[PDB]
Amino acid sequence: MSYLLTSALLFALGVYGVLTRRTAILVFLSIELMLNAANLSLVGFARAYGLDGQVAALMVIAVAAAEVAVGLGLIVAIFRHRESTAVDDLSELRG
Amino acid sequence: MTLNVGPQHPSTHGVLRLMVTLSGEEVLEVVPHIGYLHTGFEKTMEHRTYLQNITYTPRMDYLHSFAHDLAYALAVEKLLGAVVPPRAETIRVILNELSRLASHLVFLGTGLLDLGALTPFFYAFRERETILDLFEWVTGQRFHHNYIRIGGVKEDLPEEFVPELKKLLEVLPHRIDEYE
Amino acid sequence: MSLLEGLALFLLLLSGVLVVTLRNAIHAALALILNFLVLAGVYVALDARFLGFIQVIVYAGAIVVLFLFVIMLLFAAQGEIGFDPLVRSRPLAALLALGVAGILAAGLWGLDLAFTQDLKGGLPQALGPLLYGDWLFVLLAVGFLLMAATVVAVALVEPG
Amino acid sequence: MAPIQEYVGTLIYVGVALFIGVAALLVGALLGPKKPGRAKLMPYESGNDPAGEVKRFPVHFYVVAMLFILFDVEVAFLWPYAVSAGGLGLYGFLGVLAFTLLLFVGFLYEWWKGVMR
Amino acid sequence: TWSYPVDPYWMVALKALLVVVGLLTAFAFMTLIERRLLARFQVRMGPNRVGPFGLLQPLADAIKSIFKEDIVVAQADRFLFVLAPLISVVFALLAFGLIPFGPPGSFFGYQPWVINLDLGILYLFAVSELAVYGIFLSGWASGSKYSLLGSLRSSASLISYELGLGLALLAPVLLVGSLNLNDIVNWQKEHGWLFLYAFPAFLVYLIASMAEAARTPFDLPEAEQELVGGYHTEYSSIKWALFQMAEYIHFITASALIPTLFLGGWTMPVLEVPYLWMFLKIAFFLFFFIWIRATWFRLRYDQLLRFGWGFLFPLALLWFLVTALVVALDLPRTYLLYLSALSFLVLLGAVLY
Amino acid sequence: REGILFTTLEKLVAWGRSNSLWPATFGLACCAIEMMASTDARNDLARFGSEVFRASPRQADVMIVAGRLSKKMAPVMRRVWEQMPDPKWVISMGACASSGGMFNNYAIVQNVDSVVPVDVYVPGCPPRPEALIYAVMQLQKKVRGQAYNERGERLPPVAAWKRTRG
Amino acid sequence: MTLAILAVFSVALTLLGFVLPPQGVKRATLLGLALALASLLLTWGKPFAFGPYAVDGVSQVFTLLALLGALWTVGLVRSGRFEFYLLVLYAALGMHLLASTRHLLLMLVALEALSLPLYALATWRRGQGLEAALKYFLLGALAAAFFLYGAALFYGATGSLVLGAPGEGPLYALALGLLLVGLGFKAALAPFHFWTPDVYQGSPTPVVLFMATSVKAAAFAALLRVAAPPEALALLVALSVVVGNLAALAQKEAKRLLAYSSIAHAGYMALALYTGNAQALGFYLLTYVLATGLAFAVLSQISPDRVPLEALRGLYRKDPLLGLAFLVAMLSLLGLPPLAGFWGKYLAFAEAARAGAWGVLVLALVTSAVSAYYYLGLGLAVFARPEETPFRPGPPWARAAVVAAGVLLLALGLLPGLVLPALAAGG
Ligand code: SF4
Repeated sequence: MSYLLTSALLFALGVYGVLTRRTAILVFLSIELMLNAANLSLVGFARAYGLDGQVAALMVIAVAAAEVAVGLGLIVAIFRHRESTAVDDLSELRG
Repeated sequence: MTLNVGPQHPSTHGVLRLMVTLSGEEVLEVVPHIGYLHTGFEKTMEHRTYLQNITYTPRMDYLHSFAHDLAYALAVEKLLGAVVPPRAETIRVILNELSRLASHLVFLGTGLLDLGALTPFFYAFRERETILDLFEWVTGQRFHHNYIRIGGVKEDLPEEFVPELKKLLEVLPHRIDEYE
Repeated sequence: MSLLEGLALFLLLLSGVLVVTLRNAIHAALALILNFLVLAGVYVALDARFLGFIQVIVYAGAIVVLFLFVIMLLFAAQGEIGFDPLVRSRPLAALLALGVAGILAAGLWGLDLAFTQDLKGGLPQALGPLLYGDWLFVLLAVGFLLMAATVVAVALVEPG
Repeated sequence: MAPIQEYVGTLIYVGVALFIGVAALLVGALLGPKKPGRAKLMPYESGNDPAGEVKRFPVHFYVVAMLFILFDVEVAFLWPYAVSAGGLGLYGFLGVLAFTLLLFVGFLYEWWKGVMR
Repeated sequence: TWSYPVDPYWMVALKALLVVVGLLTAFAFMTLIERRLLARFQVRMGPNRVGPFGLLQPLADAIKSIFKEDIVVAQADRFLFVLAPLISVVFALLAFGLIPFGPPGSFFGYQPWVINLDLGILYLFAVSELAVYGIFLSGWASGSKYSLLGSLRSSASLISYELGLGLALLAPVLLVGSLNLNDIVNWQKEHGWLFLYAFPAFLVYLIASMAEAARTPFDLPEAEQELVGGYHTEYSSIKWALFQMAEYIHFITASALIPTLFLGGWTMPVLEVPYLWMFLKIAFFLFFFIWIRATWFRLRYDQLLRFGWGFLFPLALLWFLVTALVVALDLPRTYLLYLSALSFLVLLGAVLY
Repeated sequence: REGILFTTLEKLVAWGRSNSLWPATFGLACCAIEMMASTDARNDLARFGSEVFRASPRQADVMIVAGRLSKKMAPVMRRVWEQMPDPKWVISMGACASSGGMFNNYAIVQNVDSVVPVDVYVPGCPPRPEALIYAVMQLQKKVRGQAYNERGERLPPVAAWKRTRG
Repeated sequence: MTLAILAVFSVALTLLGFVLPPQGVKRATLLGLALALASLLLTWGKPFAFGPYAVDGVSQVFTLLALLGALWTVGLVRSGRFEFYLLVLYAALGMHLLASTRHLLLMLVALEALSLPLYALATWRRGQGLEAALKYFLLGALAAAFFLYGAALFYGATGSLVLGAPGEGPLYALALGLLLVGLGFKAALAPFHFWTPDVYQGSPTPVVLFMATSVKAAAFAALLRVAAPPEALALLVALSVVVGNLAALAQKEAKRLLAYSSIAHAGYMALALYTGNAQALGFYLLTYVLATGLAFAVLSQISPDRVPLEALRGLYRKDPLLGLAFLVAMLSLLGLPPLAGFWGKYLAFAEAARAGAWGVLVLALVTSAVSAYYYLGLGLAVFARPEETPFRPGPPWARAAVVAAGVLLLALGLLPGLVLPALAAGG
């Protein structure tokens, strides 16, 4: 029960992350902490309703990992040529 | 990435410096820069007599010391136009080729170690010690031996240098083969 | 419980604060490794052992290396590069963070139920029959995702 | 379940190891005189750095890493089958093979295209 | 352990402490012996003075190593510089206490393991990934970009082989049906030493635990004679000893796992007696690697990459499918014997003519 | 803490260091090739911890300056010395290094003592391998504190506080 | 199966693509989709499970659409790597899968399967198109965390991980709210809309086609299985329909204008969700897909890059048929009767009024009159003085498509009672 509250806190923290950072890769890093917040929650309930929440969690891991790989990959290919990773120095598309 | 493969280190050879123009995976250029042992023979020898010069010729190369000595000797002998008795030229080829073997042995010894792993060094060296010991007998010393004195060598071959030479001539064929 | 419990959850949260506050990518990422250990421990404690070990192996052993390689690859000496009109927005950001916990907190005092089932310790024996049982479809979905990821990833990076 | 007895015990092992580690490091750290220099301080031989602080490195390292993550997820899943494998029958084997061929298809693509750039 | 005894926590600590200091002193006198067994191979005598037979030469070495100036260079990450050796040694140390050496009830009222889990192999696998943390951090830590580039070379390589280890342990795991070291040992007692039913898994494992810094990659690198190996090269006093150390404790750990898994723990059809037969199996593989170490060259990191990544893993999963099929249709174990026997024959005629 | 105190302890530490001397070679010319000789095979050397092939200054500590040493090379060698941890000794092998040998010129740097303090000299061009063994025995017994010379004076074991590094 | 064709072709083609020339892979992939389409028609109305995969009334209709969009976009582009088809293929599968499930984990896995290749497809390496890509990925990845967090609290409130099981007090209320967020973002219901203006501008035109048809279809498909609270819906719609239509007046770059439009249409469609329907959205999206598909084909025929508003003008001179097509399209999205766009609106509105939510429905309608500013802003601009700008006319290939779409469009305008009968929700 403690754990399920804790999970929401780690989610909250990640959000504070996602909004503050000025380096793009660390944004993405923050996202990962939120994702593990999720898996904790899911797992906590897995103790309540017995054993499917495990298999659930594993599937989440794989998806998360997939989105890491592609995402950092993208970050790499965009800013290998750019010499600063400043996120708010990308601004021409705007209303 | 122009990389500075520095004086000797960290690839532990000579004292050459090489500026490696590198893309990252693809070697593009090496700019070699030399000048780390310019101790000027070309100058120094202008201030020492001809007998003395025979002692500055094996101090340049050293893996093959005697070849400089031999090369220099000839150049003078030729110049003032006086023969070399026949036995002299015989001794001189026996030593010259003996020093050549000495050089190749050190070359293959270092190379193999250089990239590659440890062992083949020691065998290539082992044989090299024997050659140096043979040399030791006849000229009184190891590499950097001075034995030419214009017109021939400066002492006879000792009694003992021929027996010991025979020993080493038996072994070498089998021995070379193990490097192959 | 709450003697030991406190320790683990304090550590976890504290570590959490660090990874979103600190300066410099390496110290940051590294904190997240301490995080995933704690979390792994907490898994083990909650009768999910298998999942625990996978937490270490994948998420903390595979993933973060990839992170580290990116932040080494392209350097990162500031977690706060440039200065730009975003400065006041630090307090509204910190506000909203509280909010998103607040509403979720509210919800969780809204269904409170028993924690009381068995799980077999979560050992991969007892997960097996389910996984390739009726979850076999979900699995093959996973498998497709990975393949797509590889191919996508290549197409972004190498020209080709 | 499985006994908790040894997991606590694991932590014990770690606690021992870390202690002996750190102890050694403090022994090492305190003894041996001090005297800074002008080129001990400024890094290695030829240039400021002996890579002279070049910018950016091949994407190779990214590729190798990326490969490793996805495929480590592969390994993760094949363990549940690996332990209890006789329980699942022929239908089991067909499932596993199916999954594997998908990830191997990945493999052959990124292989023919290049681990090298 | 659902059927085996457990230890008293104080006694865990004692056995643990013993296994640490045991592995230090182990490493010490082994290094001396490694020098010397090389020496003889390269027609020489190693340490021979520092009497009574060399036996104090390691003492001298250790004492030398400390009492030297440790200095952190300008341009280095303060925190990491200190941490980085610790990390590398911790993750080497762990998982020697996992593997049993004797049978139960024979450590004088106690058990011959530190832990024994209920998920053995995963823990093992896990520690092998975490050493590589130590490595690349050191790279950055040193703050010379030369070291960094080296350390990435290293890490990249290590991690490539890391994947093969996963598929390597699957072959005996099927057969034993549990994944705890003890069960693997007892399994072998009856049915046969596991290198028999899974010759290709012996192979792929052997050379894959080999590939951890242990020469024959070696554009690992070690600094000398190349675009340098990182990590070290900017570390001086105590810290340096630790890296070097770690690499050897790993070496010996690997020399133990290959017996534990594949040729029986201490099971024999000649005599089981607790410690001894294990120490001898260790002894063999230890000695085997040093002969390898001497007599062949080094690989490029190009080649090394082709080899594990491109070659080994297709053999590793290929073997997995075969063995999974065989077990799935629930067939006789004779059918693995024939194939094993055939693979050994394939690889024999191909090398030896 | 700094350094060492107590009669007992120092005698211990002094044995430990002294019998373990670890060479970082600084090959430079013909002198070098004979120094390699001293390792292999028939000749001894591997009996004082020098067996392993060490060749970063960081990982070792007695610098064997073996060969002629050009004007251009002085700052390089200088810097190499500076980058050694604190108890660091220089055997100076060979005449070109020791005094300048037979080269007395604009080019060559005469008497190695310019670029560092020497400790033990071993004369010859080259001195044959066995002489180098003798040199390291000298340096061994020097560091033990039994460093007296004809003038009755002892040299302090480490001389490298004799000169400065900066 | 349908799944069978996609999966098989995709995997096989993966390795295959090395041998074949890039035109040949365009040929291959076209065939593949079309076969997938074939298999769809001939198995219509037989609901078939085989796992969590479950083909039903919803699935059939929306994956018809998803496949449609995918056929078109693959048509137009000439590549330099076989991969810029391969990734699209994948993406189509991902959207197929998204519709044909009801189990939350499949839904997650599907969400990455459809979203991932989209990020990469945002790159023809045009500098804008990297800025675009990034925004989308980070915002997407944020939503990934949200939708995943949503699922985790859902499992808490109910034993099922499938959608369906009673529903509870607060927690169930909570969980359902965070799920609408994820899904919301993919369909661009405000106030998650933020990426839709930048990405539509930044990405290369044919790609944008694909997003503006397929992702909207797919997104709605899965959305429909969510039993969304009537309050949530009301919020979303208001924000979508107001911000969408008003802001769109300010814009003057063609694609970005259409982006804002594509917020508004999502807003109207989300009305249908009240009582839930699959006939209403079936029809609606049919008219929307055709119209946008037509329209963006035309924009491509203008130029590959950012199309200034003026560039449209003179389209009738350049070719008559094509010029008229685009007109019909623009009127259709405004919904001027008797065009099919009107019926699409009407059916959706009818479900709102049954549900009794009055206010929303009024607001929607008022601002739907606003929409006529910019729609005519395009549609009439067509006829004026011809511009001197880049253009090309394309093959008979494209002519047939565009003009097919425009006839097909107004055909359903007069006879909606053809399709509507058999867009059954049960078979
Ligand atoms: S002293 Fe002699 S052996 Fe040495 S570098 Fe000089 S010439 Fe060579």
